[PDB]
Amino acid sequence: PRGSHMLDKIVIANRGEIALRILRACKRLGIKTVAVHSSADRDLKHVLLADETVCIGPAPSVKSYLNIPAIISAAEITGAVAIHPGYGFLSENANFAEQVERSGFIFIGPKAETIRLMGDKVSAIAAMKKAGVPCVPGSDGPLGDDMDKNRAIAKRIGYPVIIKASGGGMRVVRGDAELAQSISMTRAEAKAAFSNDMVYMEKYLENPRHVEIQVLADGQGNAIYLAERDCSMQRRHQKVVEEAPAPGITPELRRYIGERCAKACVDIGYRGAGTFEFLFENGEFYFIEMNTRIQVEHPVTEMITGVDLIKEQLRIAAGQPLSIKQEEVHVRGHAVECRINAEDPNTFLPSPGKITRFHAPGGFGVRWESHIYAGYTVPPYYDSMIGKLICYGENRDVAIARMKNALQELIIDGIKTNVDLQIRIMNDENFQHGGTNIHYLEKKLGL
Repeated sequence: PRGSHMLDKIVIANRGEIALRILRACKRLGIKTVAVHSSADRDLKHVLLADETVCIGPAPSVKSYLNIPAIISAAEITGAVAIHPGYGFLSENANFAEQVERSGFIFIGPKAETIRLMGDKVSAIAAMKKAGVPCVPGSDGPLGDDMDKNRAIAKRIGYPVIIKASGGGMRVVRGDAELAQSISMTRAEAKAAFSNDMVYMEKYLENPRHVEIQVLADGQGNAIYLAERDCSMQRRHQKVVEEAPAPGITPELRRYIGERCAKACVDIGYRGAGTFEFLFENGEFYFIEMNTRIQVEHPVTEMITGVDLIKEQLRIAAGQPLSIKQEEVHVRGHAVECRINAEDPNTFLPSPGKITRFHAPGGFGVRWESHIYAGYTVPPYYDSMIGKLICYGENRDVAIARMKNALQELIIDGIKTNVDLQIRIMNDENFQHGGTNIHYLEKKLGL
């Protein structure tokens, strides 16, 4: 008897900690699960737990996890009625979403168009300006040689400003007195750089913070924002720590930025979960991008607000308008997340191999999200992330206090881990204070 709850069976088109995370949501709602794997992830936790499994190609992701037709066929042969992309991989690949629906399957996620829309870095900027989402003030197109208006623009943006090459990989100006020469000095550097003279300008965010807002939208006119997170602790581009709610955000400001994202979702016709990423400097938000999918650090939200986001995606993809409304969403306590990498906390590059001994942390407020275990062999291919350690507190202090101690309990031998590092971040006098910038980590370390 098919559908004693619509989406009977689901392909989890992903791997690692997210796959397992999703599986756990399905199993607990009585959805049969169908895990798609490769022969590197033959012995993954989520795979050993699934109701069915299917091998879809060799180790490399391009041949396995990026294999659109290999996934759809798996859906096809198991009587699956829906596919969960997770994050990264095809989650924001519009072509993939299309072929799944085209192939008669529900894609737990947004429409193929909205993925393109928010994937085109200009389309998204456009659509956000219209929706009224605050963005980086800019010249809105290249700079003339009319030094009257290049001054007119800078003044309208508020110094400092940054001159930027269009085919480049850039100069800060702290006032009128140095604008003409600088525009010029940037031209020179650009002329040589990629053969292009052309440059533009936009406001300079000197010490900004990465703040991001999690939304849900049913496609049917309803969208709620679920607080926000602070993700400023970053190594190269990689997010290292993620707290929520973001310290020193007055509810007046939270309510402000959230409501805007909500509207934007409605205006853009959003469907599913997704994240709005901003810079935040001097009490102002500047939109960087929206990740069209579920977010990695989604759990910190979970902890504070209660709500099951994975559980809520399923509910929308079934075609039900959001069970929740903002007036019900509530921030309670604090939550901090530390990413765990099969890495070396010095020469920062993956450290695959067998985990000879593993012990996970426990107790009140500690949550561990991981597909690893004693005996597990982290492969060389896929991403370096092996777990997420999320600690919950009644406040930021008690949370930070828990994590510091969860991290010691944690045991992973046989590979190097970023734990020694996570311990010295949680043990940072300033991180304790709160409010540190998107540069603070690289300054504490090398780079």
